[PDB]
Amino acid sequence: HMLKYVGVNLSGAEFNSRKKPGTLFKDYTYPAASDFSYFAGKGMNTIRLPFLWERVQPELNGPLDQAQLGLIKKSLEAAKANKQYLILDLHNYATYSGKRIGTSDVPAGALADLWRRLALEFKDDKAVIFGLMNEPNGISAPDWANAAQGTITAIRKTGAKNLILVPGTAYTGAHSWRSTSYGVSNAKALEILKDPGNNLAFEAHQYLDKDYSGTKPVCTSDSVGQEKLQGFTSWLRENKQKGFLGEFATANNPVCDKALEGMLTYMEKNSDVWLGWTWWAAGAWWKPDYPFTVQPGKDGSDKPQMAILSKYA
Ligand SMILES: OC[C@H]1O[C@@H](O[C@H]2[C@H](O)[C@@H](O)[C@H](O)O[C@@H]2CO)[C@H](O)[C@@H](O)[C@@H]1O
Ligand SMILES: OC[C@H]1O[C@@H](O[C@H]2[C@H](O)[C@@H](O)[C@H](O)O[C@@H]2CO)[C@H](O)[C@@H](O)[C@@H]1O
Repeated sequence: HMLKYVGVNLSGAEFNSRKKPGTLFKDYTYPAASDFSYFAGKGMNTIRLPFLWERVQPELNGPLDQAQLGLIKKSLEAAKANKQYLILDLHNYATYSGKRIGTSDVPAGALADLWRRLALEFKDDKAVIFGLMNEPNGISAPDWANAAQGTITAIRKTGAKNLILVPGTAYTGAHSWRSTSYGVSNAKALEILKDPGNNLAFEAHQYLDKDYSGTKPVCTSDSVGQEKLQGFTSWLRENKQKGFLGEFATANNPVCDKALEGMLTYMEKNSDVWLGWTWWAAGAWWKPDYPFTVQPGKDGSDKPQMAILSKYA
């Protein structure tokens, strides 16, 4: 890999998110240790690990759930054993129990408290990367930027020097990073962020279907991926920042495979600002027909997209 961090999302701990606490192995699962070694064997040195705020912190501003923390720590042991980095992805869409950050129910400070506590747990660990929030939306760019600043500040107050991945609002889409149609863009809002620890990257996501949701197994052209990354890439360069593609995916077809090669090549060519990427997704709980799975088969066989991902790892 020409990029520092390449790998996959191991999805499953965030499943059935309505269920709180939910029951391990019934409503959600953590990854098998064998998942980590499989992806390591393909050249991937980074795992993004979705998990739920509600499961790790059952009451806002309250203590962390020790069982949930233990599961995260067990995944960290597996990552370290396989010489991987682990992104702790608070996979929450700027909500807690269905209520948006910024409402009276969920003040921005509550997210800062969550991250204070996780930072205290993982500060002494070079393998751990802090993924502040999966796909904030339903909150303005300046309000989200304020929430993000509070969270960065809370992490740094603990002494933690770990890399922080900071998203924008609008589902942190790379394509829409500079859009001012509806008001202030992520680009403008996030210009004012300060990290006293100087170890930040901006997390964007990019899907290649008509509305960039990853709802359909279509890539709208064989070049749309790289095209949609350009504005964000320039913004990184303009601001002397780094970026991380926290989710992206393409379906198993010729146009999509061309688009995938194009976007991976594009990030390599622009590795001055792209720190890395994590494909969506692997994990043991996807159905056989899920168009973006790279979880190896029960037969041990590689999924179609893995042959391309492995080339860039
Ligand atoms: O229906 C299967 C499973 O889906 C889970 O949500 C998935 C969703 O299917 C996928 O489109 C999206 O990209 O990822 C999420 C997981 O983060 C859902 O959590 C489960 O309740 C459901 O059984
Ligand atoms: O990008 C993944 C994310 O997409 C969400 O859909 C958004 C889409 O990103 C955005 O470009 C479009 O304008 O609006 C839709 C929402 O209607 C999707 O809802 C998420 O589940 C998904 O993770």
